[PDB]
Amino acid sequence: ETKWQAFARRRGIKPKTREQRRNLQYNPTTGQWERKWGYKGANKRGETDPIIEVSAAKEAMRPEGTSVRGDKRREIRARVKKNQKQMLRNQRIAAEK
Amino acid sequence: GTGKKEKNRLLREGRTPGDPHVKGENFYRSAKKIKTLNILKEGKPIRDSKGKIVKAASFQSKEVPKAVIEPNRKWFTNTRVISQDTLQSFREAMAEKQKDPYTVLLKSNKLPMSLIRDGPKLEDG
Amino acid sequence: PRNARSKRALEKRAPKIVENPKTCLFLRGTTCSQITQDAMNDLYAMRQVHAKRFHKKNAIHPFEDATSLCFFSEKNDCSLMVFGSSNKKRPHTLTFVRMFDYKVLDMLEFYLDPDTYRSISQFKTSKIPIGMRPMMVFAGTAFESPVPNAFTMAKSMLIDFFRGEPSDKIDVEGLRFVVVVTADEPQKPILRLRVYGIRTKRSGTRLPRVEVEEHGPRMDFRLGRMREPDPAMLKEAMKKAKTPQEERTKKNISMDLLGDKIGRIHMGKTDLSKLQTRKMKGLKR
Amino acid sequence: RQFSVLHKDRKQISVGLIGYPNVGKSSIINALRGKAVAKVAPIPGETKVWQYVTLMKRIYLIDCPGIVPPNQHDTPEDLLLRGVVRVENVEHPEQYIPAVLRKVKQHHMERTYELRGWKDHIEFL
Amino acid sequence: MFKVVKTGKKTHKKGWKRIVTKPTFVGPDFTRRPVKYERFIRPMGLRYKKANVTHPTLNVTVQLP
RNA sequence: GACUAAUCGAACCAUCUAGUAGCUGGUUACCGCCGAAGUUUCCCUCAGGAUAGCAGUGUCGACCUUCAGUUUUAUGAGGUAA
RNA sequence: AUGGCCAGAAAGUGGUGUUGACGCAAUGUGAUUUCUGCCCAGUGCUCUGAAUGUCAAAGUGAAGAAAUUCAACCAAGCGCGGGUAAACGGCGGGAGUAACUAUGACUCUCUGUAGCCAAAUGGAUUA
RNA sequence: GUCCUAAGGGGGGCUCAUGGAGAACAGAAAUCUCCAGUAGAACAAAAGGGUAAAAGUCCCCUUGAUUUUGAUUUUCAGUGUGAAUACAAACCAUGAAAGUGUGGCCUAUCGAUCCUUUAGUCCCUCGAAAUUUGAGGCUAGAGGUGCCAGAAAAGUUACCACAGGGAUGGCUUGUGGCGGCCAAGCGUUCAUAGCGACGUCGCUUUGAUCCUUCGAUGUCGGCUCUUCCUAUCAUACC
Ligand SMILES: Nc1nc2c(ncn2[C@@H]2O[C@H](COP(=O)(O)OP(=O)(O)OP(=O)(O)O)[C@@H](O)[C@H]2O)c(=O)[nH]1
Ligand SMILES: [Mg+2]
Ligand SMILES: [Mg+2]
Repeated sequence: ETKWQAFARRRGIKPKTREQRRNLQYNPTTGQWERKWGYKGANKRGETDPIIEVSAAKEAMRPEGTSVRGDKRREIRARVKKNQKQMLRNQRIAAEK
Repeated sequence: GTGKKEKNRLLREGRTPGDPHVKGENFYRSAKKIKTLNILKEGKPIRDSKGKIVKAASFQSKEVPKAVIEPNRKWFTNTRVISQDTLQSFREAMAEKQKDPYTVLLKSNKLPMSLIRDGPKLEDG
Repeated sequence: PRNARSKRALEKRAPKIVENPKTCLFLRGTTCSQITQDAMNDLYAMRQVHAKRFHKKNAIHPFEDATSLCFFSEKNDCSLMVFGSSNKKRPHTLTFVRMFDYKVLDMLEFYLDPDTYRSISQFKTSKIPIGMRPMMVFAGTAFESPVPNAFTMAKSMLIDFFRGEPSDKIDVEGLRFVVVVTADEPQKPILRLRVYGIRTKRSGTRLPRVEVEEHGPRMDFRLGRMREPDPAMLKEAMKKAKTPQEERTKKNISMDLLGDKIGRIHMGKTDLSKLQTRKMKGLKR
Repeated sequence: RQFSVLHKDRKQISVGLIGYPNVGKSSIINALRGKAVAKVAPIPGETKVWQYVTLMKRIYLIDCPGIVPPNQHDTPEDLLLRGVVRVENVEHPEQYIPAVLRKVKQHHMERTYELRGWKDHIEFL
Repeated sequence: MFKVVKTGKKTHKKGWKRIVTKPTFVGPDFTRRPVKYERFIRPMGLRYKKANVTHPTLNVTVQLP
């Protein structure tokens, strides 16, 4: 059992159903079905949109050279790195056991 | 001994440190028991000083959802199929089906009983 | 496993409840005689579908070190091996190797008689089709030893060699070739391997009259050196996995002929001899 | 308990008691519990509402009011002799005495009431 | 969808039970939960088992379970 | 949870004590000059906050620069009618 | 009985007690009649049983120039290992077979128009 | 910082790195043709024998982004039409076919103005003086919840009390829903589509059976007495 599996067994966290964990959601504003993740997913919404309204403090704190169009990719990469590091820790513990 | 505190009880039972707990858990109450007994206390909305509901009660959310059905190829297929050999075997099973008072039915098999049960009598038809 | 094909290969090589048919690797040593090469060729012709063949010279002595055998088994996903050798002490030797979890489970040497050996091409007969499983007959008193010895081991490994793919059904046209292994308890006994083709003739009854005719190869062996399994590894090898498609038996739970789940209740004998009826006023004299 | 083992997948089993009035449903519940948990009276209709009694941790018992399925072949005399109605609220109870005298043997009546020599029900009364 | 079912003898009533006000399908071998642990009440008068189903190609309406 | 001087899920008397309340009620002459406002922006919310904006009194500075919820001209969007 | 149950700020203090198991104190049930479903051993009760496994203060030993640090030692209790008020609890049985014994796992199987037996009665349908 | 009808699957065609010989610019290095080329390229892994009419590279078809069923395996389920999971079958994609292949991979969370830790030589101070330990400040480093510490302050009041705040509508009535067809007409007549009253057609016992009554959160009454409405049971007329 991994760390998450042990925690879910202790806390009584039931696994999500296959209909619940689908990569599909209904966007009301566009009135169209879109994916939560993947190619053209909702987690990268607005990266290709023509108009992006930004906050003056946000480009004030933004470093030179970087733009607002890559912040979502940056945050996704950070989440991927964290999940991968936890997965590698679980694999190392399982190999030790 | 060790102590009647909840921290001492957790250390004695060897729980994982830092694990979240539901409010009201003690020696006599588990998490699922606390949830079951809190179900009986559920049902009252959250109101302000003037009596206006600011947070609704459980399953009284008042919010209108978006009731939409996605296009899917699974809607236009056959969910349940049966073969002619299996149908004939089930017809034979219904043929020498017999009754026994000391056997009870626990779970019925979902079958197309219109294609398995024998037809009505000639005089009735 | 980034590539989907590599993922498929690792999934195929992963342990399963229902195992894949075993793969046999045919290889030879640095010095291997032509008779031994012909014997390996005949065995590969019999088992060509689930076998791989090496074509180089390997400086391996299996009874001294088998690290190279373990490496080859891990790399090729092969659980059976036929290893050819030739020597002054051992002129024509077939080393049958059976392995478990990419480690050597057990090994047995066969010494082939060079004078009585006939290949498949030496018989002008119709041969077995490619991939067809032959029937098996093991004859003699050498295979009924109560203590596990060389002949029982040879029977087991020849069965694993000639199993093929397990199947629930067989066509009656797949009963045309039989492999007969004969050996007797006794100076060393001779294990005789023969293959016959089966023809059927009228006998005037329901059951056909079977006549056999030799197919090849003709092999005579003397059972040689030994490596028996460790008891613990043998126990883990002979453990049998349970298929999900067989139901765990529960008491008083069954399935009837219509597929309904049926529970059985047990009332017991009715004993009213300990019941005292009411002493009503109307029943008193 | 066998039924509970057969339905061990559930949290418990429920056993509802049905029948005519005054057959002994509440008495059976009290006898199985070993404690007077349901009201018992010889008058019909003592149990007016359904009642849950926790027999074991996985067994519940449901007491139900007595029912009478309607039938055109059933007479008020038959219903009264089966015990549906209270005899205090019926009109002319002497007309049902011949049914009782037919149902009961004569010597049983004589030994019950220490009286003999009547010709019919009105003389007996 | 749900209405609050009031339980208790006091003037202040407990309100944890929810009754479904729309037709429901409960399926085969249905045994109702006991009242102490029955939160969602699906009444017997609102249960349906059959529906009038129309086939768009054949233009035939058949009552199906 | 009854009784304990008409006082009881903790009697009565005096004091700390003018205890605390964000809640309720009330908050005393006249005239004159100005005179309002409801996500603007940020923060975990309800039992949340600042903050922009709008105002009045004084001043001071050359009350210097002029600016403007408007039109026109040039050019965008709407090329849409015609 | 240098004891139980109490009380007191304490006391060379008081009560039970001018008392001693046919007594005192604390409980549950509640006349009489009826009456103790079967089976244990999880929580709990207690054990004149092994251990130092957890292990405070004091005490012991070493280093340093000392403050100090590190080690053992560590009573009761807990824990471990036993017998139960078997109270709560849980609880279809009956035979086996085999794993050896700890967890068993597997196989088979369950369906008298007023009597008999009990020290007159067979009762709570209690005056 | 960009770009992509995503990857994958099936089928078909072709052969790669390099060397030599040649071709205006073109000259070591651009593109083209031939020959020789066991893979010495590419793709995956870490061969001591991976792959050559392919596992490489380009075309065609699917891209539907995680299908359905299960009395079966494992786990769970106070929301038990079971859910997740494994296996099997069906389906699907592709190909002429033999066949091949898919129907996911993972993970408790919180702080970074935080936690743990190292060094200061020529840093400063310990305020009666100095030295050696020690301690504080300041500065400069290192790592990131396996070895970076930690993250357990519940109920009840029908025994009660206090300070306050409260207590859809010119609606409705007598004729069902869904789906198809017809249709006077409205439109349209460089598109012949779209609405459509009136209807109609399908689903919802030879006078039977009586052995299928299907859930109180929402509460009404009774007496006495007066008047109004008509949507008329009776009396009057038709
Ligand atoms: N002799 C005898 N009498 C019984 C027995 N069981 C019940 N009775 C009597 O029958 C009467 C009926 O008892 P109930 O428990 O009220 O039965 P019921 O059918 O539930 O009656 P309702 O409450 O009206 O529904 C009781 O008064 C008992 O005296 C029995 O086993 N033996
Ligand atoms: Mg009764
Ligand atoms: Mg009753």
